[PDB]
Order: sequence, then C-alpha cells, then structure tokens
Amino acid sequence: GSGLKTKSVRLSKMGKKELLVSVLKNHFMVEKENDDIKVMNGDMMARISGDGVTGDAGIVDKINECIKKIEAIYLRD
Repeated sequence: GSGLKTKSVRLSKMGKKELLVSVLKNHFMVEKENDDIKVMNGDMMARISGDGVTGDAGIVDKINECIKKIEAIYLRD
C-alpha cells in the first residue's frame, strides 16, 4: 500500500502571479499585450512585465498592494 505518501502528485500553492491577474481583473479592466499585463482604470493604464511595473502611479500603488497581500497569502509576508 501507499501509506507513506512520498508523492503529492502536484503542488500549486505559489501561484501568486495568477491571483494578481484575477484580483486586478475583478476590480479593473485588464488587458494582455506584448505578453505583459496591462491594468486599466479611469483611462489610466499600467504595464506589468516579468520583473518590473511601469504605469499610472495610482494603478501601480494598487497593484503593489495587491501583489504584497497576495504574496503574503502564498509566501507569507
């Protein structure tokens, strides 16, 4: 029998980037362009790249808040 359970099969509990997309999309209109994530709200726009964000400061501050809270959820902060 497999009573030991040395295998978990799959482990997807670090997908913070996925939740960023979902949460931002639930509050703002989000567009995917140049394989980046664009957050748009009130004609303001922001671009999230692999390791940097450039965009409207209001959106950026919100993005950062969302990222950090979500980071706290999976990685703990």
